Amino acid sequence: IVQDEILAHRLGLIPIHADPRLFEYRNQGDEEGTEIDTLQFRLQVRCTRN
Amino acid sequence: QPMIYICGECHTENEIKSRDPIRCRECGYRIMYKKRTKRLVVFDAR
Amino acid sequence: MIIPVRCFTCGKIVGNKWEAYLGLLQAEYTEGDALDALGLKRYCCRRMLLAHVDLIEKLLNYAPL
Amino acid sequence: APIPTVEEKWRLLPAFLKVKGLVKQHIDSFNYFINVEIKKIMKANEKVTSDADPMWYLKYLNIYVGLPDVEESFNVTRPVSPHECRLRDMTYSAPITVDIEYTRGSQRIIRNALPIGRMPIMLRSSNCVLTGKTPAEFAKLNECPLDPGGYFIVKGVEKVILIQEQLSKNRIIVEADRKGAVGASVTSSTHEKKSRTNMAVKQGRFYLRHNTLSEDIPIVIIFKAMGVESDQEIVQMIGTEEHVMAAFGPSLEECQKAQIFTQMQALKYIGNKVRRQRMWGGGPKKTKIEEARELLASTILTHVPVKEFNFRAKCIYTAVMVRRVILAQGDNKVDDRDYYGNKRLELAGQLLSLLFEDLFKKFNSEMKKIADQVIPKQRAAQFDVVKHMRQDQITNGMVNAISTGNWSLKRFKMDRQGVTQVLSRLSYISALGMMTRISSQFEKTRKVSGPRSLQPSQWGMLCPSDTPEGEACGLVKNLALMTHITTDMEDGPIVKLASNLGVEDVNLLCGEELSYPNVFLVFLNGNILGVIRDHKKLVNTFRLMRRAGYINEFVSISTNLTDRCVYISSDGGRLCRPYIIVKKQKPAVTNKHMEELAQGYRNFEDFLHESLVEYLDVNEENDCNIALYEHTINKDTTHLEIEPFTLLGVCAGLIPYPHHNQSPRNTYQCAMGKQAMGTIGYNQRNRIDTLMYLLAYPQKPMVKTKTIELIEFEKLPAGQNATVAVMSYSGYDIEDALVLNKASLDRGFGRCLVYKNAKCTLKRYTNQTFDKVMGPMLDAATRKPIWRHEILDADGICSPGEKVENKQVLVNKSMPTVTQQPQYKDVPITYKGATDSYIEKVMISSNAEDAFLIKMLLRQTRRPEIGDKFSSRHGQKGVCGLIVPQEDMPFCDSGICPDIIMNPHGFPSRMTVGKLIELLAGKAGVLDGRFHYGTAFGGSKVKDVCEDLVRHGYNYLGKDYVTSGITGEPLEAYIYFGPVYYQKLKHMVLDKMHARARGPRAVLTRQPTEGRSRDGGLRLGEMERDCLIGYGASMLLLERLMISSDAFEVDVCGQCGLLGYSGWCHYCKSSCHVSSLRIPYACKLLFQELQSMNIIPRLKLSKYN
Amino acid sequence: IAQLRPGQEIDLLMHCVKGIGKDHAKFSPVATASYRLLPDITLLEPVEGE
Amino acid sequence: RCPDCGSTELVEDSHYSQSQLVCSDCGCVVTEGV
RNA sequence: CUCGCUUCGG
Ligand SMILES: Nc1ncnc2c1ncn2[C@@H]1O[C@H](COP(=O)(O)OP(=O)(O)OP(=O)(O)O)C[C@H]1O
Ligand SMILES: [Zn+2]
Ligand SMILES: [Zn+2]
Ligand SMILES: [Zn+2]
Repeated sequence: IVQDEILAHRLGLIPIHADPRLFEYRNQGDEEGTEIDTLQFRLQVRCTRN
Repeated sequence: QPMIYICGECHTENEIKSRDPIRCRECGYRIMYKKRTKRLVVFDAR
Repeated sequence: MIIPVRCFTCGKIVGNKWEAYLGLLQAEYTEGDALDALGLKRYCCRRMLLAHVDLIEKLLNYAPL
Repeated sequence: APIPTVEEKWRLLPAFLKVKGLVKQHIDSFNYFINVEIKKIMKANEKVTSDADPMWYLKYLNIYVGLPDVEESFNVTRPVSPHECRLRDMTYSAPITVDIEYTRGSQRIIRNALPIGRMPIMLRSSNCVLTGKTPAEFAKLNECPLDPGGYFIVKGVEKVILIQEQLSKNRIIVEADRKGAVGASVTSSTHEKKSRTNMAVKQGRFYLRHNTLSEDIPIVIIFKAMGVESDQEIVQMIGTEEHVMAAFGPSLEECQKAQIFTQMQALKYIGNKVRRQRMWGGGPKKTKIEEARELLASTILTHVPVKEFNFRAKCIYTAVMVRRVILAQGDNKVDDRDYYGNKRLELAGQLLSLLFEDLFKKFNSEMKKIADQVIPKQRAAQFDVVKHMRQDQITNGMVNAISTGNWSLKRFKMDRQGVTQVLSRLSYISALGMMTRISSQFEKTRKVSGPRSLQPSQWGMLCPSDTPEGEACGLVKNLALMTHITTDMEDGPIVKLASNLGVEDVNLLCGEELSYPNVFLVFLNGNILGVIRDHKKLVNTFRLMRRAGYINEFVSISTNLTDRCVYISSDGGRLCRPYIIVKKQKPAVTNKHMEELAQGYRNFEDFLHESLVEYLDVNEENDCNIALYEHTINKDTTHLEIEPFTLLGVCAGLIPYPHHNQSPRNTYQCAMGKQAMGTIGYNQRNRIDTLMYLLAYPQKPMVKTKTIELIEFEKLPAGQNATVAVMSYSGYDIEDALVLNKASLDRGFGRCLVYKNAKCTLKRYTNQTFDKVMGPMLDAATRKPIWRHEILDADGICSPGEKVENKQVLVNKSMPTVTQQPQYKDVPITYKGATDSYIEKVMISSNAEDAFLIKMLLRQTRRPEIGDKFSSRHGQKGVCGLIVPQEDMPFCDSGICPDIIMNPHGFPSRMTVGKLIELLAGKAGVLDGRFHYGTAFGGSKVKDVCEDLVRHGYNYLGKDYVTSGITGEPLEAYIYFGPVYYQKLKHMVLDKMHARARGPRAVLTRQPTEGRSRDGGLRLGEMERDCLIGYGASMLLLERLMISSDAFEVDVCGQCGLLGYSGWCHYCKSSCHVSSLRIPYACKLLFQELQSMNIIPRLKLSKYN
Repeated sequence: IAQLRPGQEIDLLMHCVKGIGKDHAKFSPVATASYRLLPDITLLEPVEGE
Repeated sequence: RCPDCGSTELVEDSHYSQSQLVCSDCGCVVTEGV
């Protein structure tokens, strides 16, 4: 029910325990991202009856 | 080509082809929404 | 619709303190002492939790399912 | 020794709202109309027959409306929820069926259930499916439990029939004319005829004017015509005061100048002064005296009845009217129209009753005409009505009248417009307040004076603050929180009690008794019920009987001592309000009664029956003495106010501490809050509307009025509480502007969602060819859909979840051009939009006409920015002038940085102390975890919140020590910090921003189009041209009005002076004198129009030198 | 993060990149970073009694 | 066909509420205004 | 598209 943009905004506000000093600023563009300057989090929840 | 829809109360996957009167099996309800797309969508946290 | 993750003014994480707050209301606690026990000192987070309406379950009652 | 106070007295208000109040007006009126009134109308028109072929008839037996159903299924009905009617763009109606008996071939044939029409069904009415349902059942039906209901659904749109306000009928009105002459008027209206008859004093003598008379005639002649012939009796009826005879003498002299002395002579005079109604077909012996007598008996003063050509009562009525005119001709006691004791409210029920009566009469007339055309000529195959009873007549009439909103009743000569309006779904408060609106009989069409004013009669009945700010200020009004509209009564027991109470019959005495100082006339709905002495006993007995229950509690009795008239009102539409009865300085309501009410022993009806609370009409409350509070009760007090804050309406109930503000601020807040952004209902996700505004994280207000609790506004909030600090910052908040915090907006403050609708139809035409949607046109180069068709699914309809850009197709619609192979031309539904939008859902339905209805719900997520309008629940509408970073914001010792910085300068001019008190109360409440109340004429006092603040360690006045965010140094002055309930308005800069290139032009005059929706350009009005002229800028004026708008080059013949084409003059058949000339296109259109009007403009050209 | 009902599903991936709170408030590390001057209340004359 | 370069790549592309049939190769505006 | 009607905004 939560809209996609609202869900993304909520996910952005969640703090991440990763140490920022170990990464670098992502370059302008480069939406793919590399190992140095990004992290990936998978969220997969399927609700079903008990 | 299987075109799939979801009725408003059964919420069951119904495959209907072109020029079919809009209905649903195991119901008679006639509001037939379309399923969400499979293409990836990118959103900005801003 | 749903409890905001962050407090609007200060920015303290308030999203994770919602359901537990309800537990304190499911218990005998008043509003003020429950907010004190949750650790909301400045009044902005107290306004965040106190004035929030949980519309998500009422909307989910109208969800397809 | 202060008088004891019943603290729980306010608890009477919710109990009342359990049975009446906000929305129950329309619902009760519609239930009465569909359960009682329709049967009365059918009984009035039960038998229809034709003059040709007697012994043939069609008789109606019983009528039913049934439950709402849909005719989609082939000759089969199916129960339908209102939300389904909303989605399918169909009407939410129920089948009007009737059982009849008629004669086919002189053999009686009866039908027990024969459909004839469809009634659009008001939501939450008796027949509506939503009534008597639980919130879980509401969820199963996809309807919000908090929806007010009371509105019709026609063709998918929600229409509300506004409550009409009009002057009461059959009442004497003494008024001044344009020339200052004090005349009289009465609009005698019965169930059949409305006629306004006037009395004038134009030459010191009284004439009676009516539309059926060629010329106004002296009143004495009319008196002689109506049976009374002696002049002395007429003078006795007028009055025995000396000045009355002095004033009425000239009329007697004028009568005596003519030789009119008998009833026959006056009847002959009137018949001479009679005008034939356009050669009325059929002549009953050169009628004249009979015409005059019929006009006197029927047409003139219709509401006054003549038993059998006995004009005694009508004589008394006109004598009373003459006496009132004479008395008002001295002391200028001219009655005012704006007094709401003379006003009546028509709900949806009465309007629908009139419409159904007209439609049923038309249906019966059509049936009779068909019978006349068919029966006497056809065959031994006997004509029967069932083969001719068209069922679309009533249904189409109802649907068109409700949808378009224009009502044309030829039987009543009533042409009304704007009866129904589209229900506004901007917010819950918007719909709730629109549900209780009242429209005026006069329109903002002109600058009137008086109705627009706030009359004191609106007390307790209508909201004083709630009125639309603009051209319709004062002409659209809102009902108060605790009010009731009366219905019609039987009028029988009132007459019986009045006769038994000593009221002498008027026919038994001469008119001289009317002039006695102690004799009081008693009326009843404009009819003289009689005369009485010692009217105090009669009034007290009538009120006591009404309290006892033998008389209906809505029957009103009032006394006018100046005119010495006791008025008894029993007609419907009058405004009433409950009041606590006070007997000898002690209220009938005690603490024990309120305790029983709280415990559930008794309800409001029990209070009504036990003579504790009684309804007061405006006319009746004119004679009563009402005390606002217990301490105000004195010896001469007859009633007690239940709750003062019920004076305000529904929208004005949102204002915290409204009594601390200036009234224009309250009016602005009512208007603003009608437009507040917020949640609509629990089914706002399944609902698909043309435009919907939602708030991401709505919050209930910290300072809530009891009206908010009563209407359950906190369940559907329409705003957010922001930590407002009142200070001047950066000079970006000069005039009503406010500064927003960038971090707050980044954390979801003010985040809003805009839902728009895009609907398409695929209809099958008369020829067996239909609209079809192609699949996406794949690009052969890349084997992928082209950029325009990027979002389309395999079926040619855009799939939910993707984002749409400008000039992209949502539905790949292609339609035939024939109506031999079909030829399809493309008319795809493109998305016109400045910004990207996301498709949330796509709904596909099929109507009975095989028309495929497709609706896409596009969603946009908008963040507050520069230009977004913000309100503060106190009429302090503002624009976000600057968005500063969080670190630049000032901070307190605790580290709190404000979300909104509002300029202090807005306070002194507007004196909105209520905002300051609300801020203080909200700060105290959030500190101690409470919800303070800003109830009108009450609420939490300043002292208590100050004590709470000092107890919590903050300053007792909200002002806090603050360090500047920029310089890092403390501010010299303490800053006023606190949570304020700010609400975002629908007015956004993104929607309002407009820019115009060359763009399109209009065909008639080649100038840019009008509106933003049509990509129109801005307009240089007449005053802009005047300002440019005043500047003297000739070249810029020429460039703006000629070069940049409608420049054109025409060919003018220098010989004939007319317009040629392509360097050739057809008139002169030559091309030597044709010269090109620059000109505005509108001027060329004007010249051609003038030529068509035979006003030939001939242009004599010359060289520019 | 969100609330679901049976049948509903949330499947997504999140790319996290380094950023400063000036660009967006979601990057701010501190809930509240503030300072106040140390008070020093002084008594001009000796106060005794109630 | 485009009157300038002779191509047949005539695309109907509306640019900010201005209907416009334009060559897709050289950008020559063939027709404009409705 | 034209036209009218309403509701807004100011
Ligand atoms: N019908 C109208 N004609 C011309 N200008 C208008 C009209 N309605 C609004 N405006 C514009 O709005 C401005 C009216 O504001 P003004 O009357 O001075 O303050 P206000 O609306 O009384 O606010 P307060 O109630 O004093 O807070 C001035 C004018 O340019
Ligand atoms: Zn189904
Ligand atoms: Zn906070
Ligand atoms: Zn010529």
